[PDB]
Amino acid sequence: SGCPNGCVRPQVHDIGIAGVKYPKVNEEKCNGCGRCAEVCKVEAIDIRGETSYTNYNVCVGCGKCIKNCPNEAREVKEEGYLVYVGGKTGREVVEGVKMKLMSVDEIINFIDKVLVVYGKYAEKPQRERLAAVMKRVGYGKFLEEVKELMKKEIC
Amino acid sequence: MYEWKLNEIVDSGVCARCGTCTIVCPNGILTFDERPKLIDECLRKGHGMCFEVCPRVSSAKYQIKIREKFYEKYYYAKSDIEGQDGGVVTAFLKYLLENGKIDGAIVVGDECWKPVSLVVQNAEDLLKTAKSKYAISTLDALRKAGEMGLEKVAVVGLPCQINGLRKLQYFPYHAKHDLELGRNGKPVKLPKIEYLIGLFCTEKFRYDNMKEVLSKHGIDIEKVEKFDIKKGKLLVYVNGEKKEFDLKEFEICSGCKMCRDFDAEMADVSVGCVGSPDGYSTIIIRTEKGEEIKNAVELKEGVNLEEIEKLRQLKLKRFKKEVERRRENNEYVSFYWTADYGGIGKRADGTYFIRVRAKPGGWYKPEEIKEILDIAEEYNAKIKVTDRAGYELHGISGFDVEDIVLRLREKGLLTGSEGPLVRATLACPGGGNCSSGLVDTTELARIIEDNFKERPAPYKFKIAISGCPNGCVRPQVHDIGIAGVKYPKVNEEKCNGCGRCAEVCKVEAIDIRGETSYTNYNVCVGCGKCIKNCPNEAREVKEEGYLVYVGGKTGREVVEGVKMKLMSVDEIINFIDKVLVVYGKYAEKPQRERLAAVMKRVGYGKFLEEVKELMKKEI
Amino acid sequence: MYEWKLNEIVDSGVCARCGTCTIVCPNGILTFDERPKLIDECLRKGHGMCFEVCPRVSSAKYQIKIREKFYEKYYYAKSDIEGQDGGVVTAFLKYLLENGKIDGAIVVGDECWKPVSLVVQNAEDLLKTAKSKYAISTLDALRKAGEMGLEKVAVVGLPCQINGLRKLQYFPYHAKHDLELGRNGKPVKLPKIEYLIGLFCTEKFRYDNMKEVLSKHGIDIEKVEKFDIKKGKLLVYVNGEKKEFDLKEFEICSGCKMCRDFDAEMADVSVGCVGSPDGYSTIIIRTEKGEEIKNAVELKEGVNLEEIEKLRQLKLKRFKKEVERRRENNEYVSFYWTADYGGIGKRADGTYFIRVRAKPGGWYKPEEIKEILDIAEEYNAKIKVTDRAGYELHGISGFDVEDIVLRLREKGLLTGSEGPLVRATLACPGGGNCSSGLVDTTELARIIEDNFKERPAPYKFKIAISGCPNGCVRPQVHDIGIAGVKYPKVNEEKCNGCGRCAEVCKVEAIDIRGETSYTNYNVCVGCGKCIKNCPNEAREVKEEGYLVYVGGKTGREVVEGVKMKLMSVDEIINFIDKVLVVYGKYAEKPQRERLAAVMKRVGYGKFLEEVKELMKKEIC
Ligand code: SRM
Ligand code: SRM
Ligand SMILES: Cc1cc2nc3c(=O)[nH]c(=O)nc-3n(C[C@H](O)[C@H](O)[C@H](O)COP(=O)(O)OP(=O)(O)OC[C@H]3O[C@@H](n4cnc5c(N)ncnc54)[C@H](O)[C@@H]3O)c2cc1C
Ligand SMILES: Cc1cc2nc3c(=O)[nH]c(=O)nc-3n(C[C@H](O)[C@H](O)[C@H](O)COP(=O)(O)OP(=O)(O)OC[C@H]3O[C@@H](n4cnc5c(N)ncnc54)[C@H](O)[C@@H]3O)c2cc1C
Ligand code: SF4
Ligand code: SF4
Ligand code: SF4
Ligand code: SF4
Ligand code: SF4
Ligand code: SF4
Ligand code: SF4
Ligand code: SF4
Ligand code: SF4
Ligand code: SF4
Ligand code: SF4
Ligand code: SF4
Ligand code: SF4
Ligand code: SF4
Ligand SMILES: O=S([O-])[O-]
Ligand SMILES: O=S([O-])[O-]
Ligand SMILES: [Ca+2]
Ligand SMILES: [Ca+2]
Ligand SMILES: [Ca+2]
Ligand SMILES: [Cl-]
Ligand SMILES: [Cl-]
Ligand SMILES: [Cl-]
Repeated sequence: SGCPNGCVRPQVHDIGIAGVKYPKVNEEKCNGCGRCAEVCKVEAIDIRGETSYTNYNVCVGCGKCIKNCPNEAREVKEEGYLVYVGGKTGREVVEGVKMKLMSVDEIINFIDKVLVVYGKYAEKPQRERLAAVMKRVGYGKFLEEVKELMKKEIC
Repeated sequence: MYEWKLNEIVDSGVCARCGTCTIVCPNGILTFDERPKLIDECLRKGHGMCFEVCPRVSSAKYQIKIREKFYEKYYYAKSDIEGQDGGVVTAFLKYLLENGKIDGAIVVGDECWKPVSLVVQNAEDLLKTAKSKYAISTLDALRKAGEMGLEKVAVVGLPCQINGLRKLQYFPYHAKHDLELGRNGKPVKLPKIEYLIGLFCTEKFRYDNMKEVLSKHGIDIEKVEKFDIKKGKLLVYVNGEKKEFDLKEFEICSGCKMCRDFDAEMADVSVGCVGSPDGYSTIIIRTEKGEEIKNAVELKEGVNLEEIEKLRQLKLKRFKKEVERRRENNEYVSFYWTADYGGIGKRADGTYFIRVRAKPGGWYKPEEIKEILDIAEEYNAKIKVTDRAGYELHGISGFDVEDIVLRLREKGLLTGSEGPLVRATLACPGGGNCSSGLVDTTELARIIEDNFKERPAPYKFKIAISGCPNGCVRPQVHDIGIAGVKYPKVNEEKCNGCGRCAEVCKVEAIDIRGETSYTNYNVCVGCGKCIKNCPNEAREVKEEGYLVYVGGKTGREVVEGVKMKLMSVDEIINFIDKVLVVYGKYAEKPQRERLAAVMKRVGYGKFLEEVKELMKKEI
Repeated sequence: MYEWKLNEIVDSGVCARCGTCTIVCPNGILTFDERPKLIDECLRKGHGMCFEVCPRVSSAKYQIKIREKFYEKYYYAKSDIEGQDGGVVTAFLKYLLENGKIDGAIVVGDECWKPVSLVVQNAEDLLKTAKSKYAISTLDALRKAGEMGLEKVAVVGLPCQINGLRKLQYFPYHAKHDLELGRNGKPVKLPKIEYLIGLFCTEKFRYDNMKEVLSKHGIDIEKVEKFDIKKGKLLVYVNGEKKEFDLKEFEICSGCKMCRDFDAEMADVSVGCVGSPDGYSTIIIRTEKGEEIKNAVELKEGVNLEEIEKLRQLKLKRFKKEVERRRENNEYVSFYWTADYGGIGKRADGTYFIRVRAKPGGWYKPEEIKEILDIAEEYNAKIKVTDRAGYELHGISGFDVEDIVLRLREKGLLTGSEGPLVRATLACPGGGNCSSGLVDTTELARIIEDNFKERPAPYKFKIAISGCPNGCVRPQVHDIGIAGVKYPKVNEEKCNGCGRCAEVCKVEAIDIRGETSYTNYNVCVGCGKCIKNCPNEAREVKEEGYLVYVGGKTGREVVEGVKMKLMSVDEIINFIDKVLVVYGKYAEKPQRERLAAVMKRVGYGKFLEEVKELMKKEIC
């Protein structure tokens, strides 16, 4: 997905990627015009007097408030590709776990390692999806092995 | 030089000079005489409500029309009141005030023929405003009515003014948020616009230009008794004499050349001169509010429909000529009319994309795909396929959007599945196509499309039909999800414990024990594979049909829909309709609240209880 | 008139006249000379951070102390600088300014002995403030330092002022929200208080009262060279003579009679006169910031601890006398000291409830329950049992809260499991008690309680230990959940397909086929019933241990914890500690963000990979 609107459903895919751009407010430029709160679909912004704030427990990193600020008071706090793992749909819905921001090389390494650990622990081909194998061995055990194999990668 | 986003619309000359942008400002820092003007610095630099209500930024006609569901009833009439023609507009306003239908009337008066926006609460004061002012008018009195605290008002306006006021009424559906808050944290004070009376319109002029041109011909504007526009000529009645002037002698406002609306097509009732005899006014009723004019005047049938259509075409030809002239001279063009159609979006590079509403089941005829291919090659547009099995043409110029939509419409390819309405229904091949299909999905998708396609809703509404419990089109995360199911029961006389059924069960719900088999109904998803693949026909259908889910969604957050029950096709159609009615009744924030959010806020029990009550009343 | 919530504290005379409430106002509508005053209408009617920082509304000492982890190191010293005693406070401030430890010093100067709060950025200007002003002082210069844009400052204050400033430092932990926003939508501009230097204190007086009492004795307050308090008398040095006055001659501030803090127990370093020779200052170092005093003055051991404790007891006796007097005369009392203890809450009717931190496994000795029963009958309090297997005594008067807490403490019944800290660990009977128990839960709960009981965190933190996968204590919706698991494997040589194991499986994960049995590991929860109940011993242990979950929560919203892996007891203790460290590092909103919210915001992968990195680094 190019942004957090998840048009291609990154949260219910074996591996989901979503573009994110989190904001930070520059108090010297912000004047409390109130425009950013209008472009926020999740309503994560608070306009108070001559400034603005962001609730980071609600903010999804759509970056609309940075793009649409007429005074350029909103800057990029964090940016990149947010990754999810273990999502699935079909007979049952399983929400993928939010991992972290990853570089393209990290994403390729991560996809490869997840497939290696998935293949190593899968017991029932054509029945067990990644989510089922992750749940059975444990997300912590599964993901810590994925990380160990990622560190070993030299190509 | 106070920065103001709408300056591009005003400086380019695309501005209709309607004055809608200035009456909505919650800080009152905008003024309008013959053009918009900032009297103080805007902290947003005009990035607010003024830009969002502008009918020349975006018409927003598609989203307003599907909700207003305008119709056309042609009549003509005359009243005892002396007016521009039959005095119908004044007679209707007098009736609305007398019968307590409005607290006040927003009308255009004049001082030496210089227009003045007025709030009229007395029927006797209405007569002074009963004549056409061909100089630029404002909507300023609507703001005064708000400061006064008037609850309901009727507004007379030119097509451009009606368009801006319709954008104000349906603000969240196109703006995607609520009215802008001022410095005091409150939105603008405006009365509810109960009636929108539109006038037929060909053009308007600057007051000083009219006065100057009249002065050149030895006429003092202040002495003029009446004005009129007939067959491309301005009639001036002065000192008991009639003077004819060519309209080209006066300087037409640049925005009028960029206008497509002649008869004020979005008004509750439109009043004009064309198509009716002298001394009468043509009347086009389009809504139930406009119908009230039948109590104010005696309606007569026999309107000349061809004369009205000839003017519509002349105005459209003038518009096309102006748009072509701007293109050739590299002048700024705002493609505001692109919002007259569904399935239109703006790309990051400035060009447009046209979305073809996905066909039921993702099945496309060769004739249909060939048309999309021909357009793509002709306009050098990229072809995109959507995850709802729809098509999108990318890289379309604003000059070609309308031509492509109408060309696609002729071949049955309606553009849609965009905005706060029912999106394209997603169905899998299902029964008859897929070997796992248990129910028909193509005909059910066609029935749902025929009953709800492009239906307005507080926000996007997506329906998915699956042929079996594998949910390829995700019924569990759709506003309404349908899944074919076939639950098994074992016939002990025929079952011999061969063990074949347990192998075809992906969820492993079956137990093979000795000479029989069992099913764990807490695991069984009703795929019916064990019934189909039993070599001894020992498994039979226990229960069968369409399993329904409601309140699901995806996007920014995932919400799983609630499993309802098996439903018949008629029940499904009734259910979809009633879920939309209860969703619309309880939604508070259009373009932000999905069905799941409204269901969660009012409660699933309360919401679904009402859906059932409405379903029972249908029958 | 203009309504102000703190008027009850001020009008009753409980007010310490510390001036903390007025410096925090983001609208600057509060001023302080000798008592708080509104110079403009407050839209909140004083329902804001002026009331929330007040040390007389609530001390908030328990939540501040568990975070500051104060200790006590006694020393005495003298410096070259001439001061009230050894001039230690000025020598320390001079050192901090000279070595760039602070941008400025918040000190009390004077004009005719009328105290003046000052911002000092130069050492030469420090000498003018090196002397005790017994008239009411303010903290006004801290607001000036903020307007100046100073980043770090050192503040000298009386115990009451230190208490209010500690409440400002730990604002979110007791206020439950962030600093109040003014009309401009911004919080008060104040510098970071890097050092809090506390003074020993017995009392303070109104300036005009001091001046009038001295004038009546023929002494011009301007002519006075120095003041001093010793042996219940006020020494006045004027014209080369020491003129003694009884402290009763002057009118002690009513708030001083309600004071319990003599040695400024919450300061980074406390400086006083008692317990050290004349010309020296007693020094009590309590934090690593206070330790920096060793570089400013030559510390000497040999402080008379008994003299300091005598003063503490005299101040506490005076406090108890004043509280009893108010009770007998039906005067208003603010039970601000109830926040010195854990497990204290205020009921809807105005009385208090005392929460006994639940004992591990919900097991209570008869002596423990009998003590709770004796207290309930003596004070006519209602006995409540909590869903974490704790006890609560309801209907306690503010006058008896402290007595009950200390009485409970003597019998080993710690009051707690309240506030932003690690709550009582919830464990089921488990192994050895419950027939479904697979692991020991009672000893694990005791180990977790010994290592993390009442540990401060950004918000409440709850741990649950289940003996088997039935999750009686809900491990899947706890910040950290532990569940005993025992997964099976079938021995085909011993299995004969009798079918007994499928009957004991609640999840129906077993398949009986001919002369053997199978297990669906996507359904199996590891209850181990099939191993235990196999009559032919055909089922063996495949995997066994403590299954761990993290990021679970209940309350306003339900959040399911993520299944990690099997962990050893040492691994569990290391994991709980690391999760708390990473939770504290990334938490932005104390008393609002639970672990699950912080994990979701930074990402589960990023959060857990840091927990793992810190776990590998652990050597103890
Ligand atoms: C084209 C498509 C992506 C694709 O590669 O296929 C798409 C494209 C856009 N989506 Fe979408 N969405 C598309 C299917 C989806 C789906 C999946 C579905 O509907 O089958 C989702 C999540 C599923 C759901 O919503 O139930 C989806 C979640 C969104 C959201 C988040 C809405 C929400 O409730 O969270 C937005 C923005 C908004 O509504 O605020 C959005 C908005 C958009 C817009 C129009 C952005 C915008 O606001 O202007 C994107 C147009 C870009 C473009 O060039 O097309 N799009 N979008 C899909 C069009 C299918 C169609 O023909 O209708
Ligand atoms: C006594 C008890 C209920 C009971 O009948 O047993 C209780 C009582 C209160 N809880 Fe609780 N909570 C109690 C267990 C819980 C639990 C379950 C648990 O801890 O096992 C939850 C949800 C589980 C969880 O939080 O993970 C719970 C969720 C809350 C919340 C909302 C928590 C959240 O993050 O959403 C608050 C208020 C807040 O935190 O803002 C709260 C706050 C309170 C307060 C202190 C109200 C307050 O904000 O001051 C209540 C004290 C009233 C009184 O008279 O005791 N209480 N509270 C439980 C004390 C157990 C103990 O000894 O520690
Ligand atoms: C600038 C202009 C151009 C027009 N062009 C055409 C045309 O090309 N073809 C056609 O058939 N009809 C046109 N009309 C409409 C026509 O002139 C009559 O106004 C209409 O038929 C109603 O007549 P009536 O006697 O029923 O109205 P009346 O009873 O006389 O009431 C007239 C109403 O018009 C309103 N009004 C007058 N001037 C303005 C203005 N500038 N802006 C907004 N409201 C105003 C007044 O407030 C009043 O309520 C035009 C009107 C205007 C104002
Ligand atoms: C009102 C009052 C009562 C006291 N009562 C006792 C007591 O009963 N027993 C006891 O042992 N010690 C008491 N002290 C502490 C004692 O007076 C000395 O201030 C302390 O020993 C430090 O002296 P010094 O020479 O080391 O500091 P110095 O080098 O003299 O520095 C003194 C510091 O105290 C600050 N200061 C002075 N007056 C005030 C004030 N009103 N509020 C806040 N800061 C102030 C100055 O700004 C300066 O930074 C009291 C102090 C005060 C102000
Ligand atoms: S749009 Fe920009 S200037 Fe306006 S309130 Fe938001 S961050 Fe501040
Ligand atoms: S980045 Fe998006 S979700 Fe976050 S505060 Fe800005 S507009 Fe809202
Ligand atoms: S305050 Fe709002 S409505 Fe007024 S000019 Fe500015 S952006 Fe436009
Ligand atoms: S077209 Fe109307 S709303 Fe738009 S800028 Fe012009 S006067 Fe304002
Ligand atoms: S021609 Fe169009 S822009 Fe001009 S006044 Fe008429 S409706 Fe408005
Ligand atoms: S949902 Fe079922 S019937 Fe439809 S395509 Fe998928 S497997 Fe086939
Ligand atoms: S495939 Fe048919 S006959 Fe064989 S065990 Fe299953 S239900 Fe019985
Ligand atoms: S209908 Fe499908 S899910 Fe149910 S027992 Fe048969 S094969 Fe399994
Ligand atoms: S504005 Fe806030 S800090 Fe100031 S007096 Fe009012 S409530 Fe207290
Ligand atoms: S004790 Fe201190 S913070 Fe409280 S009201 Fe008095 S001066 Fe203000
Ligand atoms: S005795 Fe000292 S610390 Fe206590 S209130 Fe009085 S001045 Fe403050
Ligand atoms: S979690 Fe298991 S061991 Fe503990 S009480 Fe419940 S059934 Fe018994
Ligand atoms: S109870 Fe033991 S012997 Fe019997 S079927 Fe189960 S594993 Fe085999
Ligand atoms: S360990 Fe428990 S859940 Fe697993 S197969 Fe045995 S009885 Fe069933
Ligand atoms: O436009 S997306 O919501 O289908
Ligand atoms: O008392 S509640 O916060 O556990
Ligand atoms: Ca006419
Ligand atoms: Ca089975
Ligand atoms: Ca002394
Ligand atoms: Cl808009
Ligand atoms: Cl228009
Ligand atoms: Cl205090």
